[PDB]
Amino acid sequence: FTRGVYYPDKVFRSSVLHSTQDLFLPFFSNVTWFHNPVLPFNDGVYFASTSNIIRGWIFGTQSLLIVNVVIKVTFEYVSLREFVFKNIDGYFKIYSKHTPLPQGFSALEPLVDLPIGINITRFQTLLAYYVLQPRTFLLKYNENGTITDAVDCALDPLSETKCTLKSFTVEKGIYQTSNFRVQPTESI
Amino acid sequence: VTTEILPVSMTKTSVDCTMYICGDSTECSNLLLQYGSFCTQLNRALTGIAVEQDKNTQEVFAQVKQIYKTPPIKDFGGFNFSQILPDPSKPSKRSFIEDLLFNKVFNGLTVLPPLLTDEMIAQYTSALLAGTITSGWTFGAGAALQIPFAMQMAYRFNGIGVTQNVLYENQKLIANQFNSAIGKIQDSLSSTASALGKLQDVVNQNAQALNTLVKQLSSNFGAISSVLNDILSRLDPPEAEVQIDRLITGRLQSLQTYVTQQLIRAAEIRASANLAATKMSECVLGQSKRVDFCGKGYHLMSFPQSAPHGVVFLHV
Amino acid sequence: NQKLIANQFNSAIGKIQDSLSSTASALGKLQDVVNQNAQALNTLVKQLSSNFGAISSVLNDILSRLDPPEAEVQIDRLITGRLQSLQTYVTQQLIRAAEIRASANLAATKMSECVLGQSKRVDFCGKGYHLMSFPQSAPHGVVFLHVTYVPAQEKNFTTAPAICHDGKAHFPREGVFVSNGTHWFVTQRNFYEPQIITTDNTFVSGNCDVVIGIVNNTVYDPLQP
Amino acid sequence: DAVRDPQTLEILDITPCSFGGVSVITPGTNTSNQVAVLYQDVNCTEVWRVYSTGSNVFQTRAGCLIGAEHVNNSYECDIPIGAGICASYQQSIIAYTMSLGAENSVAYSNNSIAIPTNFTIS
Ligand SMILES: *[C@@H]1O[C@H](CO)[C@@H](O[C@@H]2O[C@H](CO)[C@@H](O)[C@H](O)[C@H]2NC(C)=O)[C@H](O)[C@H]1NC(C)=O
Ligand SMILES: *[C@@H]1O[C@H](CO)[C@@H](O[C@@H]2O[C@H](CO)[C@@H](O)[C@H](O)[C@H]2NC(C)=O)[C@H](O)[C@H]1NC(C)=O
Ligand SMILES: *[C@@H]1O[C@H](CO)[C@@H](O[C@@H]2O[C@H](CO)[C@@H](O)[C@H](O)[C@H]2NC(C)=O)[C@H](O)[C@H]1NC(C)=O
Ligand SMILES: *[C@@H]1O[C@H](CO)[C@@H](O[C@@H]2O[C@H](CO)[C@@H](O)[C@H](O)[C@H]2NC(C)=O)[C@H](O)[C@H]1NC(C)=O
Ligand SMILES: *[C@@H]1O[C@H](CO)[C@@H](O[C@@H]2O[C@H](CO)[C@@H](O)[C@H](O)[C@H]2NC(C)=O)[C@H](O)[C@H]1NC(C)=O
Ligand SMILES: *[C@@H]1O[C@H](CO)[C@@H](O)[C@H](O)[C@H]1NC(C)=O
Ligand SMILES: *[C@@H]1O[C@H](CO)[C@@H](O)[C@H](O)[C@H]1NC(C)=O
Ligand SMILES: *[C@@H]1O[C@H](CO)[C@@H](O)[C@H](O)[C@H]1NC(C)=O
Ligand SMILES: *[C@@H]1O[C@H](CO)[C@@H](O)[C@H](O)[C@H]1NC(C)=O
Repeated sequence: FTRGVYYPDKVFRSSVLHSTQDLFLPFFSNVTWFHNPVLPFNDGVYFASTSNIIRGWIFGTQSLLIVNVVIKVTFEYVSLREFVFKNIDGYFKIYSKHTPLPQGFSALEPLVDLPIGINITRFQTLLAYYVLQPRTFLLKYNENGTITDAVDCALDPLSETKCTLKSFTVEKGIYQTSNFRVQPTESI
Repeated sequence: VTTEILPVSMTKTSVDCTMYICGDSTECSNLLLQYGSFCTQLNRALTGIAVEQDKNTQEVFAQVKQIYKTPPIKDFGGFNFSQILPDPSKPSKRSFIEDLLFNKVFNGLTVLPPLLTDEMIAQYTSALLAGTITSGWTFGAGAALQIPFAMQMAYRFNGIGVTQNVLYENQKLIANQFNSAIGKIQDSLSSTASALGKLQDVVNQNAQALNTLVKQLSSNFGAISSVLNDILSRLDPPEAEVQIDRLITGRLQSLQTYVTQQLIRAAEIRASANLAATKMSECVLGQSKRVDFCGKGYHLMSFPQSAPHGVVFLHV
Repeated sequence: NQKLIANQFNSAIGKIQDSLSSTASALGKLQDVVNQNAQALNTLVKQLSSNFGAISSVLNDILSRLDPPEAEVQIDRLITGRLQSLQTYVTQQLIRAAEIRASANLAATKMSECVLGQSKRVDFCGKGYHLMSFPQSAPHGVVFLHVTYVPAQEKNFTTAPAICHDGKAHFPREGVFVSNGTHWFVTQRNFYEPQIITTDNTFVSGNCDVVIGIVNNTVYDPLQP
Repeated sequence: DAVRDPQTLEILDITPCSFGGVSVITPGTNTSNQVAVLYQDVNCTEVWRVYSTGSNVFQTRAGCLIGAEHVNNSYECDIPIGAGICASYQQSIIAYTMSLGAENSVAYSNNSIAIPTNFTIS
């Protein structure tokens, strides 16, 4: 419904409406529930959980091993819970938040970065749990500086109108939003 | 009886910024975003013109609340309004003089349609004649009150300083003078004399502007070729950069010159469409005392007729 | 009818008070100017974060990363790309100022003619027959309160353009000849008040065989004794 | 826009692709969350799934309107579309031909007048 919103940048802002062109989870999409094989790692994976069942994660096509507190691949780094895995630019990013799917709105604060640059195509967990797309959002911030609402700009045309005006209330009227053009099918 | 031609509105357009500069070039879409927002300005200006044209037509014509109708017994004390009042045997609601007037006068280009169609404009101007004839000037300040026509015309003479015993003793002479002067309007408009000169220069200056905006799509501006795609299939991508950057910086200035000179031209239509809104209120809906504003002489009454993007008065 | 006119004027001012103390926002013409100026300034502000083909949108890192042999090539693109945005802003402000001056000349004309005297121009100082007006101020604007005069409660009659008495026509001084069916009266053209047709409110011209639609009656004479 | 076949020499024609524009008619978000979408002149055969197909497909001179119901009413205009078509929210969104005003007629005759009797200060 509305889950999986994080902080794409380490820059503080306050009381603004900043749009972000980054990889996110779309809204109202179908996630696979599992009441456990090696699932494919497309470009980034959402993950939640329920006491003391879920231990870790096996990654890799050098295969990456996280337990919970690390195994290499060549480097070791020993340091309702939601997680976001991303393989960006030869780094590795994990985001996190835990609260007491529910239907609220809670942001996800960053946890760790890893400068490794490894090869991953599919992933597996180490023993309920729940299992990203190029999008564009419209993040609303507050006084202290936390995200309180966001709008996916490609779900329905009302959201596209709200993303064009950069506002969350649209008064009565008619609005131009986009353009369309059919594509060439084959070569001749 | 004289004639006076004014312009009211002009052609609504809107030009897409992206496809004009580089249609179907996914790396030029990355080259244009290095220029920030020069395309959301140009669409916001050309939208502000297009709504503004649909406000000019509203305040010239839509000034009565009701829609009055002429009675089926057209017996007006000696006069004959059959040239200007509509007759339903035609395929439109349009009258006889207005049919003489409707004959005398893509790379991103789209033309929006008007809001009030020509069969809605032609119903406003049939309400303004039907109230002026049957109710005097009483329908400008409230609700219409009927009055005989030769008693209406008797104290439109009493405004310009001629006592009302002149018209009742000369009623049939004026009716023959009034009916004769209408016919010479219908001759001198349907002849080879081209009187719609002011409305024609609105339309011609909107075609010289678009014959030039398209003509600039064949100038190389210092590049190797004018065709966008043939530069792409003849160069390396790190050396196709500085050839498209002469076309994008070139073709922005041809949009930027077009939009500005449309904004200055659109401002002298409001100066003309606010004058026609005044002559609709003061010449038609009442008798005027301003010298040589409604006609040339002492003023009696007026009758509006429509035209393509304009209005035509008949100052008696 | 002084008391009735007084209570109608007081009730009208009260209804204007209510229609403005409510949250009906009728100051759209005063709001659009502020919105257009603020939006033009915000666009001019956000033009500084564009690079226009260079390596960075900030001048300082270009100056600190390059040397005056090949830093000037980077600086020139930014200079041209910022001059064009300034020139566009200034040209569109010069276009908006003419619209504001046209509205100010119309407001000066209304202040001279509606407030400092009574107008005869139709639908200039309000839709109706005009009496007076009252200026009020506003942020960057002016508000008028036009006091018009609208007739109401009409009623049919039967009319005639003259009176033949003894082979002479008889036209009114100012008024129409009306009738309730039996008698004939002269009355003013905007408020029904009949009177007795004498030689104090008519005049005479010619003989009564030329007028088309004349009606017999009898003209009273005010010199009775 | 016309070019000979180089191999078999039949004369064939060229005309470009669709290229319209999108519009999103909407009431206030503090009233509803239902929109009606208008495309710019593409004749309704060349088209997000409820706002792409289904019923409520209507052909205007302004374009192809999908998501509002054509009625036989005539009302004061609320949201302009073009060519005398206006849309409003009265519960769903309807589209119609706009009306100019109330029909009226005046009892004209060669011997009658209508003097007023009372007034109003506005
Ligand atoms: C008003 O003028 C029109 C045209 O000038 C008159 O219509 C003509 O009437 C004669 C009858 O004597 C016919 O022979 C013509 O064919 C008519 N012409 C047209 C174009 O209709 C009309 O009769 C005049 N009005 C009155 C009341 O006489
Ligand atoms: C038309 O108006 C006249 C003027 O008032 C009416 O004449 C008077 O009518 C009243 C009754 O309403 C009588 O008491 C008066 O004596 C009448 N005046 C005279 C001089 O006789 C007249 O009645 C009205 N017409 C109609 C049909 O009622
Ligand atoms: C209007 O009044 C005149 C003056 O009385 C009328 O003219 C006379 O009418 C009588 C009645 O028939 C005749 O006997 C006289 O011969 C008329 N006089 C003249 C000089 O012709 C006139 O008829 C009246 N009009 C109407 C319509 O009643
Ligand atoms: C004045 O008289 C006229 C004619 O008798 C009245 O007009 C008619 O009014 C009725 C009632 O509304 C309508 O049904 C008719 O259609 C009208 N006639 C025409 C030709 O349109 C008029 O109402 C009278 N004035 C007053 C104030 O009653
Ligand atoms: C003109 O209209 C006014 C209403 O605007 C009438 O005033 C009313 O008069 C009656 C009779 O005394 C009172 O009962 C009402 O309370 C009055 N209305 C108001 C709002 O106070 C006035 O009578 C009308 N003129 C005529 C001649 O009838
Ligand atoms: C910011 O935090 C403080 C303390 O946690 C809280 O009292 C305040 O309400 C917060 N501000 C907002 C806008 O929520
Ligand atoms: C008014 O017109 C009718 C026919 O329309 C006619 O019979 C009548 O005589 C005319 N009345 C006058 C006073 O001319
Ligand atoms: C386009 O619209 C016309 C009606 O104006 C219709 O006859 C025609 O079939 C439409 N085109 C297609 C491909 O359906
Ligand atoms: C409008 O009128 C037509 C008459 O041809 C009818 O077929 C149609 O059903 C009417 N529309 C509605 C919504 O009833």
